[PDB]
Amino acid sequence: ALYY
Amino acid sequence: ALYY
Amino acid sequence: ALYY
Amino acid sequence: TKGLVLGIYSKEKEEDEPQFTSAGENFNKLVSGKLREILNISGPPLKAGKTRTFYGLHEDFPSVVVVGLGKKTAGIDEQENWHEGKENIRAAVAAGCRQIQDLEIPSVEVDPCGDAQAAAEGAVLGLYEYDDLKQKRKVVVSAKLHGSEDQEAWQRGVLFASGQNLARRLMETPANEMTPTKFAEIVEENLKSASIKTDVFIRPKSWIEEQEMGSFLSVAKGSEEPPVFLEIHYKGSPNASEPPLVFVGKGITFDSGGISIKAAANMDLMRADMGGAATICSAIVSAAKLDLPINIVGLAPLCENMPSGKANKPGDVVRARNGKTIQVDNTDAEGRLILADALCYAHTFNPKVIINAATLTGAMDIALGSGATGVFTNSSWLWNKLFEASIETGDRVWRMPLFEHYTRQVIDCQLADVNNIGKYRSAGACTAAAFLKEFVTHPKWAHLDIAGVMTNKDEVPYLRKGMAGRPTRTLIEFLFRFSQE
Amino acid sequence: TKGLVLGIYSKEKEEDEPQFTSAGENFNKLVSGKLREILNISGPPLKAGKTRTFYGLHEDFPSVVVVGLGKKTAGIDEQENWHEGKENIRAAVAAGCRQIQDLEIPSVEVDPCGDAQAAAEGAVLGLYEYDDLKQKRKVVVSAKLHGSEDQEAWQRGVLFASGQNLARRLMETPANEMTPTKFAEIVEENLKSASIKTDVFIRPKSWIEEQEMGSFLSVAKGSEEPPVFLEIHYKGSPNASEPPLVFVGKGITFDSGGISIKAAANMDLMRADMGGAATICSAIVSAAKLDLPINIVGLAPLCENMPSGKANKPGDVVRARNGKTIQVDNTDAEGRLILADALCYAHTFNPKVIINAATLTGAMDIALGSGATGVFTNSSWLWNKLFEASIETGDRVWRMPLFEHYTRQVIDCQLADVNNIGKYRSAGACTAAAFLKEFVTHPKWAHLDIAGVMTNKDEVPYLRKGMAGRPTRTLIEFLFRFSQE
Amino acid sequence: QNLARRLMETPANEMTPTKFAEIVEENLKSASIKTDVFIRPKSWIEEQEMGSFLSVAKGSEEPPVFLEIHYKGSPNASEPPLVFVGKGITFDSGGISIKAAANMDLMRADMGGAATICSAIVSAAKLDLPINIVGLAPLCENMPSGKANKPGDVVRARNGKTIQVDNTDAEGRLILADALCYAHTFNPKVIINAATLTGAMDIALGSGATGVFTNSSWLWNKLFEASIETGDRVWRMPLFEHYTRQVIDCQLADVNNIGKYRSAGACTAAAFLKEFVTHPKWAHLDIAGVMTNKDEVPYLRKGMAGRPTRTLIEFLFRFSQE
Ligand SMILES: *C(=O)[C@@H](O)[C@H](N)CCCCCCC
Ligand SMILES: *C(=O)[C@@H](O)[C@H](N)CCCCCCC
Ligand SMILES: *C(=O)[C@@H](O)[C@H](N)CCCCCCC
Ligand SMILES: [Cl-]
Ligand SMILES: [Cl-]
Ligand SMILES: [Cl-]
Ligand SMILES: [Zn+2]
Ligand SMILES: [Zn+2]
Ligand SMILES: [Zn+2]
Ligand SMILES: [Zn+2]
Ligand SMILES: [Zn+2]
Ligand SMILES: [Zn+2]
Repeated sequence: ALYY
Repeated sequence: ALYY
Repeated sequence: ALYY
Repeated sequence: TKGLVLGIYSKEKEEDEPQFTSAGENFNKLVSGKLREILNISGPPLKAGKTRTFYGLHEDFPSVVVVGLGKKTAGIDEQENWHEGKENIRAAVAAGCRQIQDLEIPSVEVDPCGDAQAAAEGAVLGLYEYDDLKQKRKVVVSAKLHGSEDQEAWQRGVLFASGQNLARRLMETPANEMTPTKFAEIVEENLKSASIKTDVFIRPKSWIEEQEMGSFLSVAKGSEEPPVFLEIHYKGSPNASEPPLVFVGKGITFDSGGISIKAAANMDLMRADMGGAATICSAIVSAAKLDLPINIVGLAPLCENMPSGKANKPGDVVRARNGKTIQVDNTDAEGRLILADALCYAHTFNPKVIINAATLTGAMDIALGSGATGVFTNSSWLWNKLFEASIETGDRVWRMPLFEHYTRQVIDCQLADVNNIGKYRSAGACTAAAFLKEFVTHPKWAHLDIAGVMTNKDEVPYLRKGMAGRPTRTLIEFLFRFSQE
Repeated sequence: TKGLVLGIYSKEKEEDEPQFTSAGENFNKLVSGKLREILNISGPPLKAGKTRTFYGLHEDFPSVVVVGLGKKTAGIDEQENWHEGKENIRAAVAAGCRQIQDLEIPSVEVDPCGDAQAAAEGAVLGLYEYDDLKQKRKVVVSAKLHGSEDQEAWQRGVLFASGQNLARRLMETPANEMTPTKFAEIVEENLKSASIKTDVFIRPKSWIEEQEMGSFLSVAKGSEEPPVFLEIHYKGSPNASEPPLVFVGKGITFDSGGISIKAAANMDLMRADMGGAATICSAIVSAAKLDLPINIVGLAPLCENMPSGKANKPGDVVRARNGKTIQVDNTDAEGRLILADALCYAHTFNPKVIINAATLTGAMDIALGSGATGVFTNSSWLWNKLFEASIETGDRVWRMPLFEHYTRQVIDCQLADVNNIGKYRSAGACTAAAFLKEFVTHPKWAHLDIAGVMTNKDEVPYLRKGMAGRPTRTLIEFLFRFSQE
Repeated sequence: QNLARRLMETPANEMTPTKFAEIVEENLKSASIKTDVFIRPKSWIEEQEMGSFLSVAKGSEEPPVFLEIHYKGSPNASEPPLVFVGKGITFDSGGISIKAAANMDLMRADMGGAATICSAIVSAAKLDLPINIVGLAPLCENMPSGKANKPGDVVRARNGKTIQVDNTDAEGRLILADALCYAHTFNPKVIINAATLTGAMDIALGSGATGVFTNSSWLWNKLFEASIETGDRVWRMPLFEHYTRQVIDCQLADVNNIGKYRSAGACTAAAFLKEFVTHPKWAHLDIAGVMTNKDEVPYLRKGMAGRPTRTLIEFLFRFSQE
């Protein structure tokens, strides 16, 4: 998952 | 459609 | 400080 | 055992105290003045859309929520282009019903507040939530008119709100459930429940190919989900040969952008890229429920827009049903591609009017946000009919320009007759409308870009957060007035 | 004429009905059972943090808000590292007080709910809003203990909450008002009002230069706003020569990033880049208000970080007070520059402990968000004291690592002894902490990166949206326990 | 650890779900005959109603497998096992929520969770540890295509909870939901999962230490003590309802697969996993920050690190002695  |  |  | 929602107006300068509606004053009489007494004790007056809850006033209504209706005589506000009184009622009744629901009360009776249709709209729109997929849900609330005098207007409000809620359901549902096929099946069952004077054709890929809809096919092919072309007929006119009104809706069931792929952020909202199809189909279902004495055809090209090893590639040239070639410079301008073919097909019905709706451009959201649906039309008669309908419903429309200035920026095209994205970033909703106009010869056509009204946060007080199903009620009101003429 | 907030617990399996607090049960007695009767009629039980309002129960309390306190016996929750009962009370009382305020009632009495300090914290934190600059404001609410038995604990809660609200005020105020000079003057007046055993020195640029604070000066110079070095003494020990505890806070009154300029989006929140100074200064004010028998020194370098024709340029090399050279590769890593010089100065006091706080890194917000303040410390004794204090206050802390692994990434430096931004994006809060550690020789030092706890949306139920002033109360509790030992 | 490094470094067109399962199978079987391996196919995954895992795998033409490995080391065959679970995304493109090009090749190591837990079990078998251990690794690719997960889609996990897939690149928590559910069917003594789960973990602690989220301080302390000996450090990160609230706040479904905010990404990812766990001794290890070494660990050359394999082995060894 990336942030964001 | 996006801009742009 | 930012990343990055 | 039930909850009760009652209205109170703001105090006028000449009144000694704020006035209840008829139903509020009668309930106060029934409880020997205890409602007015407790409202007085509770402190400051209730302003428009505000609520206050009183317990134990009557054995049959353990919870009574009084709601502020604002100025009794609020009518058309020329600075807002709507009927303010109706908007006050929808907001206040929605707020009262939410409070009853939070108390876990399954049944509520609602003050007609001098306009039972607006009251019903506030309750039915206000309570709606799409929660089919959640284990934890709010109590299901059954709202009914308080009293037996305003029944037709109350049910008319229920019908209008239910039409919009159908569109909200269709828009909110995740796209892996709401496929082109599923959408078509749900609209079919709703239309058929509404009237037997109805035909529905869920036209498959083979029919789309036979109809030479190359522009629509080029969008659908990237995805493994089968496309359908939904065609719905409502035969309400007493004369079977009376030319129909034709509605067209963009039914992109999920828009990833395709090879011109969208950024990740909030891309989930693109499950509502079939909102054009949802609102026009829902309006037709409601027209059928209303028995309107008019012939109506609904057309909705439905497919996904996905990247893959067979998807539209930037620069590709596709042939629309009318034989015009389109250079697909941006695969995320896919709504105008599918509409080109549906608009062409629309002309084959000899329609009286052609109205299309589409969640078409980000530029429309930048232009007017959720304040109003943008309407591009070659007919000021048609503009004015939609505008007048919108005043009544409160679901506002705002005219946007069809000028050759924008046309010139889409027919300036390296490979083909028209380019599917403008030469410049400016006026994206206007050049999108100009592209559509290249597929229209009809003298009473309106294009509604509803991208800005696709969702609600808190702007419309009587819609909870989520897909908005706007401007379904304005379309219904337009059809109703057209049928009376 | 006043409002009243009363608690009720969740029903235990062996009880026939949910139990009031002592104050709720006594009020119910006073109104001949009408409170229990109306609560029963009103429907479902009140769960933790939920509220319900009853009108006209008693001539002196036209509005009574009952608030759900959760499980009576809720104590330390080992899965949340806090005292759950106290957190339930703060949330419920805040919710009750907000409801009284919405009814425009200027006076409220508050059930101590079996822990008057937590109740006072919920009310005082819960009601706080920074609205000095707005024409339209909520009614000012005066909250007081209901009853006369728990007064010291009630006032202790008021004092703790007021210390945090001071920090919130200092953080929220716009930076064109809250300049280095203004911040220093407001802390001065608050500290002096708290105790006469206090010295305050608002040290000017000339003193900063005399103290060879080249790293701090390099940040301040881009802006035309004069820098100050705030030094505050609270002489609470009975022995004047007892070594002090020293607190240090980053006081960047506005952070634009400087030449390494920040993006526009939400840059206004950088008015709170003096939150480190705000929380440590506020904690010292509260310690003085508490008369704690300890010597404390507070140090806060205050300046703006702005781009201009005299600002820090990437690559510049500056000399810290301790003689170490720093390569300023990123001018938006300015907090560690000003802290280098303040931390050096901190050692001159012969302190028992050195604790610094700073809104230091975006990486800290990515790491733990607003769940807890990140604590980097070379002393597990000191970690455990801060952790234990945090359990009581509910304003949680979470330990983060000081390892030479991160040090190696900041002393790897092309031009100078240490680089002010790491060689890599990874672990930004940890390499920032390692940079600070190069300016510390003391064996009991803790660095608190409070960037993630700078604001509240809704995460802490008893703080309205805005600057949070966290973790002021945990610092106060730490000082209080240290003084008792 | 080198086995895990091999499994992580190998290019994803070679290290497919099937190939990974076959290599772990041969290593485990070489280690001990007291071993069963089931390379469970798509049909079994479907029978097991693992809708969340299936939704990730379907975008790619590469067949998914659910690797289940048993090491029967206890003298009592009925002794409840320790269960390890590893995220086995053999390549993560992000899917429709597609990643940027830069350094995307490192996503061949998005099966590092499966690599480290499987390798630790192989080593436990080589050590003859007198304990029963089960390893579970959902393996698939995450690719964009005309059948991939679409943002907003809602999928049903094995436990019946619905998940709104707002970001298709938060796929590790989707596949772990179903594997964690399955883990409970073994009556385990402990459940430990590992995953290269979030960029936020790398921003939080980098390669200094693996982030450990656990509902058991006993379990934290055992992993921490093991890590002191191995030098392959762990660092505790919080499981608080504060983060849970940000994932169960969900427009369409029971839980949302990405938080409402950017903040604390590793913590909200851990909170999402916790919605699929009822067991009282569970630990989630987010190893995204320790996936690679440049020069930080002096005794690992540049490349995939296979951390924290040795800390897991040391933990199992001490647990077996008690
Ligand atoms: C979320 O995007 C996860 O699915 C990714 N596997 C996280 C990868 C983070 C890598 C950071 C270290 C290079
Ligand atoms: C162009 O990209 C269209 O195909 C999209 N459906 C437009 C979506 C605009 C959404 C704006 C409101 C959130
Ligand atoms: C580095 O840029 C520091 O100088 C900034 N003050 C960090 C601000 C981080 C804010 C994150 C929470 C909104
Ligand atoms: Cl378009
Ligand atoms: Cl910094
Ligand atoms: Cl994830
Ligand atoms: Zn599009
Ligand atoms: Zn679209
Ligand atoms: Zn900065
Ligand atoms: Zn800063
Ligand atoms: Zn991913
Ligand atoms: Zn991944």
